[PDB]
Amino acid sequence: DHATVIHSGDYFLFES
Amino acid sequence: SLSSWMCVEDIYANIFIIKCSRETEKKYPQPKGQKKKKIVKYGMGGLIILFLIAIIWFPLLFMSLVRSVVGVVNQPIDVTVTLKLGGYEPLFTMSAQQPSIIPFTAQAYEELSRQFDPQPLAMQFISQYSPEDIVTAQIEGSSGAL
Amino acid sequence: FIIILNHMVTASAGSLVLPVLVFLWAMLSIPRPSKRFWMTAIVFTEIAVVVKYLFTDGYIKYDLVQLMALFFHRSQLLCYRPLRRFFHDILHTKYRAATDVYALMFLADVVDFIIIIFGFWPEAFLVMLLIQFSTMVVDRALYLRKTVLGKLAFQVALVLAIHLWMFFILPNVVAQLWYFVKCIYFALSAYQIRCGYPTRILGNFLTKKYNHLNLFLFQGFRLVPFLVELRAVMDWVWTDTTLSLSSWMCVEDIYANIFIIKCSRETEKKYPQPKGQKKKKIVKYGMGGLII
Amino acid sequence: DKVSPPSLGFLAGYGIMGLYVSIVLVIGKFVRGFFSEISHSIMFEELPCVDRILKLCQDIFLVRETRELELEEELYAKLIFLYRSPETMIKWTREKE
Amino acid sequence: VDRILKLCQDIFLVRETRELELEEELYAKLIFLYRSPETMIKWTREKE
Amino acid sequence: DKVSPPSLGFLAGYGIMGLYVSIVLVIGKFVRGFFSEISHSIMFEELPC
Ligand SMILES: CCCCCCCC/C=C\CCCCCCCC(=O)O[C@@H](COC(=O)CCCCCCCCCCCCCCCCC)COP(=O)(O)OCCN
Ligand SMILES: CCCCCCCC/C=C\CCCCCCCC(=O)O[C@@H](COC(=O)CCCCCCCCCCCCCCCCC)COP(=O)(O)OCCN
Repeated sequence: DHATVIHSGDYFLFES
Repeated sequence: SLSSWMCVEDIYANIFIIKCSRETEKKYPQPKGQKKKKIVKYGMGGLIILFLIAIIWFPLLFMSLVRSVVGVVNQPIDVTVTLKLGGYEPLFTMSAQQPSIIPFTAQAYEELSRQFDPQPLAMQFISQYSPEDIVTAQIEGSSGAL
Repeated sequence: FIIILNHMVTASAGSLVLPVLVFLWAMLSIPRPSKRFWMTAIVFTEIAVVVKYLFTDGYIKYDLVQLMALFFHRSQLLCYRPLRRFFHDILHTKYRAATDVYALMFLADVVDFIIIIFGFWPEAFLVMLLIQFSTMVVDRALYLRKTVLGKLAFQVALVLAIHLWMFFILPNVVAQLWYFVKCIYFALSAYQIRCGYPTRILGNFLTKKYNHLNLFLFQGFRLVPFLVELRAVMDWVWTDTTLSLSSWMCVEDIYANIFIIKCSRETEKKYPQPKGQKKKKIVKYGMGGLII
Repeated sequence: DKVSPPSLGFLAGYGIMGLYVSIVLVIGKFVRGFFSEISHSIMFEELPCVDRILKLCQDIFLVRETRELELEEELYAKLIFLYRSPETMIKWTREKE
Repeated sequence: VDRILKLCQDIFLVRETRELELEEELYAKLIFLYRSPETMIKWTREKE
Repeated sequence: DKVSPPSLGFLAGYGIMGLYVSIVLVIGKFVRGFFSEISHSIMFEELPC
């Protein structure tokens, strides 16, 4: 679903 | 207090609006990676663009529309003419009123055009006036007073 | 240049044929304008000379220059169903080194806008202003959607329309310019229909180099009322995206502000300032002075 | 000469031209408002699940009804310390799936 | 502000080549940087 | 017929009616300012010590 991809970021992407 | 009352009321208003939008997007989901449909885009965008043109050009247009008006032929009601020698009582006085005041016929205007056709400055002046704007006051040559 | 200059001076209906054909047969021919274009131009200019001779003082001076310029070309170019086919070539050729001349096609349109407005010396001006605005919108659409067939059609329409409206209906230094600057637009447009659109068309224009000129032009473009907003909505409608408008406009704001910070970070690496050094009095008295 | 009596002649003069320009400027800055700093309120407007905050806001209201005003103060303290710590709002407003 | 400029320019590349699934996933990173004040002090630090 | 010479006749016309409405709108948005986004600056205005 589009709105469950837009609203699913976490702190692991902004890692290394 | 009042500062704090009004900060609780603002948090609630905005949490409501988010809640409403979260609901609509659960009842009507949209697939992953699906382009927004062209109709939605052209509708919303279209209106916005139009508003901007109508906040720039339209005001000017309306003001210029007001400027499209006319003028009124104010022919004289009375043409009062006096011939006075020095300090003395006028020798001649006449008041050419409505009937004596005759507006130019199209023929009298063509006659004027012909008479002044050799003078380009006279034709440039005559061409600024309509046959209704040019009046012949037929002033009677006998003094209307003793 | 001379074919178009004749129509600016004479302003007739005979000298309209050649400028139209320049913009729609010569400039849109892929390999090179053919023999037939040049021979048509020579024959037509000779005819007009004879016709005007057989009928004021000034009549055949600019046409002498024209005819002699067209015969000069010939000398250099000698020392070194059909409609469908013509169109087919333009649409599908193989000699298309691609280029992007939107930036400039647009600058010409801006300059025109200004002429119409500044020299307004009224329904005429009003209608023309709307026309120019509406052409600019359509132009953006065909750029973002990358259509060469659409640009061909827009050119054909506009060339004919302007050459008729401004030379029959409407009727002047102002209108003489408007025409020159619109002629430059029609030339640059034809280059794009002949060369083809590239692959990477999206992006901005001033955000490619991070200097000082760029910063000041970016910030200036933001100040013109309405430009920033209309760009954003227009690009949304025509580019294919999965996001809405609220989200489109939040990505565009993050980018504008990250650019401005990047420009300032660069300037302070090229021109560093020592630790603990007071700001010079001149800078202070200048900025502060103005504000006060 | 023809005389002239306009009806809407209040829109006349170069002062009216200057007025128009000024109007555009003002409206321009108003529109900018919506398109400018919309990135500064992403922390308070892009919340994933706003349900646990709706319960706190509705419990402040229940307490006001039954007049137990000591708990109105203690529940105001929770709402004010969620909006004063950007990272405890990313814990309270997460999609509990 | 360099690592954020790369995310903003990668959203644009994806829009060009029409791989719209990655436009959504890269919008999620940009929105969760601006929703956590402390992950912006990690992403925007001078890497010397 | 009676003639009429007003002293404060600048406040006349339907343009004056439209002007009034516009004033209300502007003041309305100004007042909204104080009651709208006051939750966005709680981090910088509710400091304990
Ligand atoms: C028997 C006495 C019992 C206690 C009396 C004093 C306690 C309350 C003090 C305020 C009431 C008496 C002053 C009347 C003026 C009201 C404004 C004011 O407080 O006076 C000050 C605000 O400063 C203060 O807050 C000092 C505290 C005095 C008022 C305290 C009330 C609640 C405190 C927290 C809220 C701050 C101010 C909010 C009040 C108005 C909100 C719209 C004037 O900024 P203002 O608003 O004019 O700026 C708008 C300019 N465009
Ligand atoms: C075939 C149907 C397919 C789905 C149709 C519905 C999906 C989209 C719904 C919006 C489009 C239809 C309503 C037209 C009115 C547009 C505004 C609106 O949405 O309507 C509401 C906004 O509330 C909503 O967002 C509810 C969703 C409806 C619109 C959703 C579009 C995107 C959603 C996220 C953005 C929020 C609103 C942004 C839209 C405009 C932004 C400048 C009115 O606040 P406004 O702006 O007037 O406040 C300005 C006052 N100065």
